[PDB]
Amino acid sequence: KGGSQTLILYGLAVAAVFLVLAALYESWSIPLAVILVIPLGLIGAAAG
Amino acid sequence: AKVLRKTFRMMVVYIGLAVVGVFLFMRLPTSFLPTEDQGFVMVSVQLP
Amino acid sequence: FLALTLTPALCATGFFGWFNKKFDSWTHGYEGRV
Amino acid sequence: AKFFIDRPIFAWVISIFIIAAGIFGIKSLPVSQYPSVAAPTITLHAI
Repeated sequence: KGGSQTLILYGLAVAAVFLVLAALYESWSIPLAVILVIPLGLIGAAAG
Repeated sequence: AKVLRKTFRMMVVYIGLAVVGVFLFMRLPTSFLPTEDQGFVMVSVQLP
Repeated sequence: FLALTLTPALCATGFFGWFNKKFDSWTHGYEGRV
Repeated sequence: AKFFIDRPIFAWVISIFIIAAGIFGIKSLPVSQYPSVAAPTITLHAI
């Protein structure tokens, strides 16, 4: 049943990635240019 | 270079890929671990 | 920690004047008393 | 430092990390004030 705890997983996931991205790259455009790429791998895994 | 000439249309096909991704994902069945081949099989016997 | 980390954001980010003058008077008087 | 002045966003990330860890802390911590102030004591009774 522990499968509907997922939006907190990806909630923490994209938040951690967005932050570290905004930390290294020192802006907010680049993290948005990357978290935009996360569904591209999702369609690949789902179609697989 | 080609996909950059047509930025808008490529952002459209992107959104299409994303939508298809989320739909293809949520159409998948859900389980814990896949029931896999252990060394044995368990048969139980119940008598009236 | 903010003093090293976030408080840098301080640097990154009429009748009121009546009080300023009155305050300026108070510190001048403070100077004299000290 | 001065480098934290020039790039507010790295400080914003460290901050957000901290306020998030704090809010999560608030969510998980026991509510009341009274802790185990007194020493542990164990009684035993019969009838």
